[PDB]
Amino acid sequence: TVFSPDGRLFQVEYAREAVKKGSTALGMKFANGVLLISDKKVRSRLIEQNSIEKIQLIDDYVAAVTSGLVADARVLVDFARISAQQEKVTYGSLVNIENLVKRVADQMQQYTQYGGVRPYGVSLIFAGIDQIGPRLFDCDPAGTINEYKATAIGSGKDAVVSFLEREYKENLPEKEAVTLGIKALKSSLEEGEELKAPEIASITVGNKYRIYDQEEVKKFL
Amino acid sequence: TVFSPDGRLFQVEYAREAVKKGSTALGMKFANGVLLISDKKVRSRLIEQNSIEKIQLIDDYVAAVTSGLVADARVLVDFARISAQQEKVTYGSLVNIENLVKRVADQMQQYTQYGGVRPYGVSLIFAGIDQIGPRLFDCDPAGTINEYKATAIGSGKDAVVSFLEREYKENLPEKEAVTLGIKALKSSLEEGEELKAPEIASITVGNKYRIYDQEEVKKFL
Amino acid sequence: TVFSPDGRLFQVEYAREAVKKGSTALGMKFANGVLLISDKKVRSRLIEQNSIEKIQLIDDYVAAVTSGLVADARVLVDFARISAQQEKVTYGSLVNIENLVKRVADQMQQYTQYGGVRPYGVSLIFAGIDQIGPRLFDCDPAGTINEYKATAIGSGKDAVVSFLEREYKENLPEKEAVTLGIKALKSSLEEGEELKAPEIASITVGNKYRIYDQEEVKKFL
Amino acid sequence: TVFSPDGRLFQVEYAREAVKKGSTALGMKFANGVLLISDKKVRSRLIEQNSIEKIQLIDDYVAAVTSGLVADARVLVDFARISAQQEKVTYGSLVNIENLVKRVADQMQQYTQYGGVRPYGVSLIFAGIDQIGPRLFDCDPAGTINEYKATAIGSGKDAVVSFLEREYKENLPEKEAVTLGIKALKSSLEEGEELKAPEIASITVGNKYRIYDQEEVKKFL
Amino acid sequence: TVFSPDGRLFQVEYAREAVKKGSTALGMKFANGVLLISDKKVRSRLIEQNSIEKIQLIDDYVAAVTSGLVADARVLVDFARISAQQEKVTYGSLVNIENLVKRVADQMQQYTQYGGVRPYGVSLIFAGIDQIGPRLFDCDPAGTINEYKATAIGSGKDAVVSFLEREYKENLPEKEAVTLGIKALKSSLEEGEELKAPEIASITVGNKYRIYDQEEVKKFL
Amino acid sequence: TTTVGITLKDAVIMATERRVTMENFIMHKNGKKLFQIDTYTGMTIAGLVGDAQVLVRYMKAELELYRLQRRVNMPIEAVATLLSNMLNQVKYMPYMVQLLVGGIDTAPHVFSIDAAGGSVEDIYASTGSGSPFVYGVLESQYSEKMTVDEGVDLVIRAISAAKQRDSASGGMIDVAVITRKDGYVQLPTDQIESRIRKLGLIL
Amino acid sequence: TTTVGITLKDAVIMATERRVTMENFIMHKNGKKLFQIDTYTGMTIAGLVGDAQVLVRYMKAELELYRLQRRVNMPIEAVATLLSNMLNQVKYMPYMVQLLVGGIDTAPHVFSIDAAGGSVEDIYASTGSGSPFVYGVLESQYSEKMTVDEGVDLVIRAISAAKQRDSASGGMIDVAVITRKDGYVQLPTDQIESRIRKLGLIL
Amino acid sequence: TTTVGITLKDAVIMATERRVTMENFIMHKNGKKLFQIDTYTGMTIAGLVGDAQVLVRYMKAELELYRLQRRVNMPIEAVATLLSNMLNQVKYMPYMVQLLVGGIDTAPHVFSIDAAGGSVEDIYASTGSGSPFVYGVLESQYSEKMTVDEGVDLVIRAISAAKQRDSASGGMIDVAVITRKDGYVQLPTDQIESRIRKLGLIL
Amino acid sequence: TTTVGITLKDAVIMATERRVTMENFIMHKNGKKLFQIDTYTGMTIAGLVGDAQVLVRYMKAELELYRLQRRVNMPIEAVATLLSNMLNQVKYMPYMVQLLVGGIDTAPHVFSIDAAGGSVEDIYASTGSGSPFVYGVLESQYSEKMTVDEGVDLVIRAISAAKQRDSASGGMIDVAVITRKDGYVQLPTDQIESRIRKLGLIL
Repeated sequence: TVFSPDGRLFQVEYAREAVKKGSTALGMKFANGVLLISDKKVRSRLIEQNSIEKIQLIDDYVAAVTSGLVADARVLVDFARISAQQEKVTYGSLVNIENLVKRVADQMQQYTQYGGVRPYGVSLIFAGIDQIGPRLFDCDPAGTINEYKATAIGSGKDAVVSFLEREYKENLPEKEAVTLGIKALKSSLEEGEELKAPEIASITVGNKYRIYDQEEVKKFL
Repeated sequence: TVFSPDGRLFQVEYAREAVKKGSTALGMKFANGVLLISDKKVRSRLIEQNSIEKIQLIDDYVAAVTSGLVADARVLVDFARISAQQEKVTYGSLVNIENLVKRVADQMQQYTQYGGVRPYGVSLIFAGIDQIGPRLFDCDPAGTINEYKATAIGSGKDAVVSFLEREYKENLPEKEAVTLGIKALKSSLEEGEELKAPEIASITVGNKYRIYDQEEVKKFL
Repeated sequence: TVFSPDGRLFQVEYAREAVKKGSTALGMKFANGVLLISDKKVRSRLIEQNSIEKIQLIDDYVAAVTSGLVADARVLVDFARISAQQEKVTYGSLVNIENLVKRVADQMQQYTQYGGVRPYGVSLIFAGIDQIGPRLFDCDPAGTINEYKATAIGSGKDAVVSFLEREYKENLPEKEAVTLGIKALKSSLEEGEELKAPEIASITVGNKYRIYDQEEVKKFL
Repeated sequence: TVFSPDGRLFQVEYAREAVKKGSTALGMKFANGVLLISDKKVRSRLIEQNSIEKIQLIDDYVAAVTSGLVADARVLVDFARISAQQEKVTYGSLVNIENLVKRVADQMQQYTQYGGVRPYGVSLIFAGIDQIGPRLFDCDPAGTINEYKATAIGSGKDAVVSFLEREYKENLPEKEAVTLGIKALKSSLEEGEELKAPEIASITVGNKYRIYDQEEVKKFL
Repeated sequence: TVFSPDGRLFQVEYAREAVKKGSTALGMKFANGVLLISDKKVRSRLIEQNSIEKIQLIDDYVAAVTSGLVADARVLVDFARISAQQEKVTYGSLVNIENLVKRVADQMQQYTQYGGVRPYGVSLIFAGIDQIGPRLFDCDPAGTINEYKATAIGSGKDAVVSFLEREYKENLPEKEAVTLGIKALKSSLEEGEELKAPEIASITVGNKYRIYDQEEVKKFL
Repeated sequence: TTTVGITLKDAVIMATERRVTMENFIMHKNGKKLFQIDTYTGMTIAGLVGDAQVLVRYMKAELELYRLQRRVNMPIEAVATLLSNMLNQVKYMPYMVQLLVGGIDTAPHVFSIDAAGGSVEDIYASTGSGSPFVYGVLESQYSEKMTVDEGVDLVIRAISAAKQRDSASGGMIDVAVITRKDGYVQLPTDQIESRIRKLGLIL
Repeated sequence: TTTVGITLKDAVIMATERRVTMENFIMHKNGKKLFQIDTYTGMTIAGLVGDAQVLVRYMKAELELYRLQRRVNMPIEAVATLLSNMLNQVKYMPYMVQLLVGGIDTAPHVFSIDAAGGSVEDIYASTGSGSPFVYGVLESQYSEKMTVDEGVDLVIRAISAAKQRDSASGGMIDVAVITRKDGYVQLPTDQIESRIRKLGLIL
Repeated sequence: TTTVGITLKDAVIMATERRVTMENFIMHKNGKKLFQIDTYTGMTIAGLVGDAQVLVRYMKAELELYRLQRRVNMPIEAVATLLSNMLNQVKYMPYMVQLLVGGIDTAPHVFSIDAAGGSVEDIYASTGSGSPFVYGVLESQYSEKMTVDEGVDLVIRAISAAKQRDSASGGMIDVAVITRKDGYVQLPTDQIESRIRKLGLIL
Repeated sequence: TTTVGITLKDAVIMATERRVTMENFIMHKNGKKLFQIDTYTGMTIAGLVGDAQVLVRYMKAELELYRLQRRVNMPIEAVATLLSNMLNQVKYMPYMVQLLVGGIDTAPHVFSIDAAGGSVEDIYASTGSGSPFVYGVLESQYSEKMTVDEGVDLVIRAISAAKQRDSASGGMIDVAVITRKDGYVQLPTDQIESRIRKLGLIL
């Protein structure tokens, strides 16, 4: 990986392509917490349904969802997981979630310059509530990280991001927030009509994460 | 190994090719267990028959079958073998098999990005019963892992996978299950009529793995 | 990275390109302190405002602003952070700030010649007051460092630098200094009219860094 | 070494070539033992006859013969030797010969993928009687291993293998077994009439290996 | 170094070329010992005559002569020398000279496959008397080793080897053996008539090596 | 310092007192020696504080991570084993501690772990300075046919006795009962001191 | 603590008692000292628990792996030699333990292993704190012409005796007999205590 | 040397004297044993000067770095835990020291840390050669219903008592009170000695 | 434990008894201390079992490998030397063992080797606990002009003597004679005890 005559890292760019061809997902801050939602697009009847969890927990109070090269993602996730524990064991508490994401961001950034090694072709967003309050960050192959009010990632990023960009309602209470979201998700990837079964989870300040059950999500669907 | 301008790892792609040129095999969950079946296609009379076992045990309660570069397959299997022992000796029991496969998968994923070293030209499927219940997983050269209700791999994957995709019966009792399977296997690779002598083994919750004897398999044949 | 037949490191050059395409920022010495200011150009409503801090503190008495590949900038900043701490813990005090920048500079310089590793694509400027007095230094991907009376970096470098090069007033009292600054910044990047919301911080001999609040900055805006 | 767009390791293929240009040899199980027989094709009078032993002993109950790059074969043989001692010294007994060949095979498989190192251009066969009984295994540069009832290697592989493939007699008593073989060896490479002086050795269950003396072999010749 | 599509190591081949361009020398077993003889072709009067010894001692009972890249030759010899000492110091005596040569050969064979390193462009022959009796081995850049009754090396190999191949007398007594030798050496390289001053040394079972003095060799000359 | 684990029917009760001392110099009157380590499991620390504490944190995290990765809670025997491996693996530079890990998976469990990785399961076990005294009363009045309430009292009496005969033990005794129905629940201070009074015990 | 392996005709019997103590303070009445380590072989632990347990686990996995890779069971003299090497290799920082490994491959075997990797086969051997007392009754009444049933009695008696003269041993004695026919089988607790009763022994 | 930290309502007060001696040879009359370690937290050193000092610099910097990166101040239990890990991690070649760290995050706190990384929080605690003496008057006159002013006096009294019965303690007693309102503030030397006078105390 | 190697005309005879004991506790009656190490050589072990056994294995394998590689048997002086080198190399953490190695190459030999790799050849030598007693009867009746048959008797006597004055020695005495004609041959148990009976010896 080196600089093109225009000041760009072509390998990192190419990595970005891979993430684009990944599933679509988003998350947004709301009332007093934050929620995450991913489009669980399934194929054969022969797949073990739920087992293909896209929203993954890093700790009872923080989860992340990913898009891109499945393999790279998993390993990146597990790294974030052990990394989380580490802070807990040394300081006795994961006070600021931003740091956790920063540490996983740097891992990726390393591969951006250390010669003989291919960049992690994957992007993910972490969301959860820390000492500061509900937090939402996204991260790309480049190791670039930003905090949002709401955002998405994966295939239909541009589309859904726009929807929100337009119809995002600030302190929207949970029930409606999830609604606006699923609607937004719908629109985007929904060139193919059927939204299928979305994967959704949410947490609110004051307690641990909550993953929506098949029926509950089907209620908003 | 690096990214193409379209976000693909050509080397890993080519590696997939090699696995397509391998023998055909499949497995599926049934009544209260899971079974594996591989097409043991033999050539010369001079071969020591059974010695060419395609279905290998990792432990009395878990087996795997592989397809692709035979050398690669072997080393990969043994890695799984000692890895299995590792967990047992530290936790005192292999509680979740899903983890076993994840570890062998990460191994593979590493060669997907660590510069100077060729990718494991092999795919394999693990199955057996763990603390959760009968389990079935598959793993490709990319380090991609998924859990199924049933699946196949190797040469006649597409073919055999479809047959099941259509005629797979949920909680089919063993005897019929092995039938549905042998039929599915047949249809697939059976462009060349003779199914030959298939290799089949199965396990059911509550007890250890059972390998079908020549006569027993010949019975379903 | 090696020499072209005309005595140039093309890779270091290309890296510079990347810093040109970065945001525009500046800093200047004034009355009895120094002030930093960067153009905080934002896009979506969905971004978490302030969270995208461009001016960062290394220590209460020293801050730096950066431009170029975001990720690289970050990693480079933390390095400077710990490195600052190192001097404090060994000597008991960061006597000369010039030294801090020299160390991070050297860190960057190493990549300019140590073979298999991409150069840090970023330029930054450190400002603060040390044992000698108020100080202002800049640093490029090449590891070149210089001390200024005032200077800028990023996109509008050439423009804003010329403005100052012409209208810079030696011992300008803070209020007027920041004005001169914001004017200069304006003119430069302000081909697109709207100055948006700039990010400004200032410190004066004798005390700790002061970051301006939304309203205060909006007052000069 | 990497994958071709068709899923093949060209280097390993090329290596195989080198082995085809090697001397012809074979082996086969019989009555209650196994025998080895290689074509000792000599040139000058100035060669020190017997000293060019093709059939080498790994241990009093296990021998192996090789074909391909001579230097590579030797070093590989010695590896097999010390490796044999290893098992003997830890376990107190080389219980299963299959394992010995497996170890040397993996040695070889490593050079199929670990980047900077040329693969072993040699194939060899191990034969002897272990805890299970008389055993016969072959091994190629790719690290591929298989157990046989009878097989050959080197130049006239295809030829002689076919001869056996047709006229191989299951439990042929030593004397006749050695006959069927020498005949088979003959037919194969004997496009050039003169069989010259074959090198032959045989072991039977219950005792140590026996190498045939010049006269004894000449008797079957 | 890797395999060509026809299974050859071009680098090692090329290496062989460099040895063909070396001086001619030979040796053969005789009555109850073995002798070594090399064509000491000299140029300027300014050379320090004898100082250009081609026949070298490894120990009082084993010498070797070499041909090809001089520098490589020397370093390789010292290796043999310390290697010899090594066996003596651990076992108390160099019982089998065959083993010594195998070691130096293995050293050569390694550079045949271990990536980033140029193979030894030199061949040499070891001769002397060990526990078994008078012995003679030759070793090429590939690490290939064989024992002879008689053989040569260097420029005129093919020539001198044929002469012996025809007129070599089995248990020829020393005086006649050296004669046959010097005769054979002559014919070969003697396209240029003058044999110049040959360097000759011999040893016989029971005692230490004897190097022939200027006059003694001139007598057969 | 005294801690005790007791197994019964469908629950495990664990209690400890809480005086931390430096020889005779009783320095801290309220230390904590009972810790929940996972949804359905607890541990009692006894020995050298430093070691004990850091040991609890590792255990804590290690378990959490396991849960997330395996989608299930680690079995008690498993956690005991881990701890065993960890401790023994450093026997020559040991964590001078004595651990008691109780919990409930398929059934109740309670293990006694020594600084050398020796791990053994019993139906009840005490650890710490006053262990003998409590072993006394337990041996005398424990019965596997007790109700979780009878248990909580038994435990309070036991530790109370120990507190009488052991100057190294002291302070407010506190208990936690863990069941599959409600999980790991630590009783409220007042409820504990209430039973003390009712029983006619002291401190 | 006391264990004993004995060889006879076509079977091998191993049994131990199961009291685990810390000096005089008998802390655990029901430890486990008899472990099956492979389809046709067992092992008895004696010494420091931490070291013993980990060694049993290593042994366990190592054999299982082997079985899978070699497609046949590891011979008794092999397991012993393996163990021997492990122990001796670290004699300067030893696993303070005393192992007795018995089993049956082509014939019955029982080997005594010491903390330095010293391994030796006998027709019977005892291990642990009460070894002498058993070596006595064994030396007194053992006969190779005994039946698998006479044996199981002999062993129970021997262990009982030691239980009488050694405060370090105690608890329910338990035996496992291993034969090629049925493999390794651990006798049901009741049948043992029954024999105890019939034999007029105690505990 | 004697140091003491005390908790009350909504503030934490810490004070120490400042005599550094070498056995009986009192060599430094004015050492410093109270250090502000962060905006809302302080720490009292006691033990071998060298170890103490380096430990204060580490903690100091580690804290400042954390603030900057995390945009929030490190909670008291966190800084305690951190220290704990550090010390225990090197228990076998320890920093011979005894640290007292107090501060106020969501609420006031004060932890006692030992050279093995054992950390414990109390409502007040003393450290040092004179600890007992202060623990006496403290145990006698401390009341959580006191006022920040009453406290400051109490502290001075305590330290003054210890100074009487312990030759290792001495010199000017200095205190710093830290509250959320004003942060960490060290009281003016004069104001301190005045109180001494007013109280009828000495030195 | 006592062993002995003796040289004569065209043969070498090596014999040992076989009692393995733990202080006074003779635990194993039939150990093995004589081992064939190569077609034409044997070795006697004496000292610490663990160290002895692994050393025998190493030697064994090391020899076999050499044979194959050199197409000839390793000379006795050579084997002694190798062994010398191995032992001395680790003299500061030694294999507590006393080895005696005999064999016949060009002629008969017998070397005595100590834990520090000191190697020396003699015409006969004894090793182990009972060394002195045998060295007595040997010094008394050994004659180089003896027959291989006379030797075996001498040896048997010699040991039987040491068996009388040394509690550490005992059990069936067994002998092996190695000659260039028949190689290393270990005399049949019966034949040995027979000569015992004939000689009027005992045990």
